[PDB]
Amino acid sequence: LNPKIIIFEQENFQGHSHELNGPCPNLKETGVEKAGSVLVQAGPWVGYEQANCKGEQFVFEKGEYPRWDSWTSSRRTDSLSSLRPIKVDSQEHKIILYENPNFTGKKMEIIDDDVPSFHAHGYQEKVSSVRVQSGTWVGYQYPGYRGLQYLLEKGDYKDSSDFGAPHPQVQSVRRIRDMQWH
Amino acid sequence: LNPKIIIFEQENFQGHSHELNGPCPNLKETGVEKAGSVLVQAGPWVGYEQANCKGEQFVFEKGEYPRWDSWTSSRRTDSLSSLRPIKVDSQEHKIILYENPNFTGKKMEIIDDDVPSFHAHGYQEKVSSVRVQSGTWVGYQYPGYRGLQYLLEKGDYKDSSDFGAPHPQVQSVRRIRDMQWHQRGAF
Amino acid sequence: QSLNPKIIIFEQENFQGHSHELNGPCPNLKETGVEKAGSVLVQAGPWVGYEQANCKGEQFVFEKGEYPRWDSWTSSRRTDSLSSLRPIKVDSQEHKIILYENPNFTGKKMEIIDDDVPSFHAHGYQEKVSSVRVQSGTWVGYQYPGYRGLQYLLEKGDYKDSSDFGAPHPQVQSVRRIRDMQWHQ
Amino acid sequence: SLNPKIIIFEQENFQGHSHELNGPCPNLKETGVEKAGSVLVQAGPWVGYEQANCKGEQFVFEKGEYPRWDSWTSSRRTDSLSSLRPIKVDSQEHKIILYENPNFTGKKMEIIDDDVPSFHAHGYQEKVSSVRVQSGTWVGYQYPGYRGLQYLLEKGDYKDSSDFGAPHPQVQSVRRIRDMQWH
Repeated sequence: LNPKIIIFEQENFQGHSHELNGPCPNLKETGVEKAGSVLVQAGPWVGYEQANCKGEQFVFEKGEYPRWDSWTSSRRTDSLSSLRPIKVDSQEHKIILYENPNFTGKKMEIIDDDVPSFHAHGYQEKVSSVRVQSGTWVGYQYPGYRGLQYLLEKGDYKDSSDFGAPHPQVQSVRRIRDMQWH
Repeated sequence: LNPKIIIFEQENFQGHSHELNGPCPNLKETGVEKAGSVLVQAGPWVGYEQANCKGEQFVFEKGEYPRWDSWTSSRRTDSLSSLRPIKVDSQEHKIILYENPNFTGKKMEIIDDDVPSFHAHGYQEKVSSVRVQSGTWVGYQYPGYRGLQYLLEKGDYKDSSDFGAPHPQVQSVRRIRDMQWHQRGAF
Repeated sequence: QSLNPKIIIFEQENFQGHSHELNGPCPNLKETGVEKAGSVLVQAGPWVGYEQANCKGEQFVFEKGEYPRWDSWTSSRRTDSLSSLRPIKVDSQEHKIILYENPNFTGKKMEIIDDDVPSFHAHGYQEKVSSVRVQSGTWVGYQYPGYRGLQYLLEKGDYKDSSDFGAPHPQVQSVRRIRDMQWHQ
Repeated sequence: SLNPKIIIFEQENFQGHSHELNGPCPNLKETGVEKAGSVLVQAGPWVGYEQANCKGEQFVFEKGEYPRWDSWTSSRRTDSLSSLRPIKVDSQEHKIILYENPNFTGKKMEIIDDDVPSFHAHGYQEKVSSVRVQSGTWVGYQYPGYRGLQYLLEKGDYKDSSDFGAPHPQVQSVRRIRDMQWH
């Protein structure tokens, strides 16, 4: 996707408006010097009181900033003069378990957390293929981490046999988050 | 809502079965004296190798246990002789924010976590009424906890003016989790 | 941590001048002797402040820390700045389990809050578990790491010895918390 | 740390001959291990296999005591364990360290993943003159509850308070930016 923010010259998103999809060192060249309202459609962004991204800063998040003092957190902060999108570094651990081989059918997506019961999460189907984007996981045949263990690491598993399962049945999954070396 | 567990005399949910919606001190009456498989539709439950909920214990959660050794890892466990539902103590911090007054219209559900942007959560509407089921929250007019603050505590807020907002607009909420003292007493 | 909240209002900014310690709710700071609210210093909170008396108007949440100026809690430069205060009765529930080395809740001890512990050895606890105290939550203790071995359902109460939670030998190496339930009484 | 550490014994309850392992072992009987009686994990986690060359049933060994074969498998086998290898765990974190004095000196505070609305409640009542961001995207604030001047803290080193935009070396609350709607 593309970062999207729109600054308005007046309050309550009125008057002239300018759309920004990248970094802006000087805002007077957009037709809006003293911004009155800001609509953030895809961010986040960081704004600065001076040109060329200097001075006091303020972070914009997705939402509506209808007033001139909405995004500031200190009264002595001057008007918006420069703005740029933030390249957020946020890592997560994701594993996707599919009902049919070759990553088709119904799927369940797990992010970071352990799932002791697949049935409680609304997934009562089989598990024939697994895609691990990140993290180290262990799958189990039965709820509560019972039954045969399946170490699931970063990679693709086109078939249940590819991660050691005789039949395509997985009902619980936990994540290994600790490591006493390296 | 009642708990639901089904026990079978044979593995893979075959043979005679018995459904339990409450505790059973002796599985001898249910016709399934040595359960071969167990189906947990609503739990969790805890099983016991002896009657009257004694001996080694096994925790059953929602799902399918198709073998008589599936709910345990020890090989010394005896057959299932009694079961009872677990009265789980799991607390969550819940706040509901509605679009129209009197708790109507589009609603947004927040549990435990902070939300710095209502728009990122799929809620781009106004906030005219609030229902706080549990927890201590602070609502804000603008994303990133900016603007006027509104202390949202346990109870109902039928109008925006009831939680201190003449303007029905909330875009970020954080939960107060820490507290450096303990209020003793009763009321 | 104390038995009462604690906040201090200073007449001037940066915690200078006359100070006024508050240990409870105050509906009107002015009539109590506070000439001005120059700065606010929270040592046992949190608190909520209000622009007007009777806890009305704009609200300011004060947490433990330093609020050295008016612009630290409000963007409007009013002469009142802060007219009332009261301690917040926070509703923050946690699930606490404490496992002791010796019976009757003595010896080495390890406390777990909310989260699951798949390995006691990785958490620094390599000793036996003879007594257990469940403050809140529903827990399952296992005798081996990775939630393997004999199971012990640990619920709200006290366990003086291993036999009280059905353990033949005081050995526990992993505990997980039960967080879901599909039936309501 | 540095190297993994598993120790496998011939008899149960960690009795008999002991063969230490600091890496992968395709075949346990060739390293002098007759029978896998008990397993003690001092630095892991490890993954064991019922057959050689890391094939067959899998057993996850975490730090702790595994005194009998019942602890990792329910099927009695003559050879309960044939191969062992350390797991290369993929576990990402977001750490930021804030130091009292410039150039990363004095008292310090580390924050992992979670937001901190009050440094005083966290046990840190000092100034913040230098910041080291090893991972994640953070916004530091002058006052508790994410108030006052904001400072965007990104991956890198800030040796002085002015390096992250603070003419006054004061930080009392930090939150992490977790979401992004582009790229």
